[PDB]
Amino acid sequence: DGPEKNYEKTMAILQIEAEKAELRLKELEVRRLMRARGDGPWYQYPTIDKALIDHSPKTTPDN
Amino acid sequence: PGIVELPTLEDLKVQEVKVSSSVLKAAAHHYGAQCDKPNKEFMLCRWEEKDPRRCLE
Repeated sequence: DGPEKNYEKTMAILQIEAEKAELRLKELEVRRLMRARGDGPWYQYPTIDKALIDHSPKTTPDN
Repeated sequence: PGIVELPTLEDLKVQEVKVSSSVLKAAAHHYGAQCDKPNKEFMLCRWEEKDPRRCLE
């Protein structure tokens, strides 16, 4: 076929590869910060829910 | 961190009821039935404030 097919197809391939490569490099940076400061959606380790607490008056008044 | 506030011994000095257990329990029903409002005020204060020093009066 014509060389315009190979040229346009390849540069589109290069464009796809660039975004794929850029996203992986950004991924290591996103995942690094998440596991450090932990204010993001994932990596959230489980914590005890605030619903199990019995807030009804107890036998000892101060408790 | 810091001093813990404790009420002084002066206002702490309070006439303590000088009766035994049997006399208290024998008339407990009538004692609870008649003079009860000041008890309820102190009882509520102890459960709400959760701080004994707030309701000593």
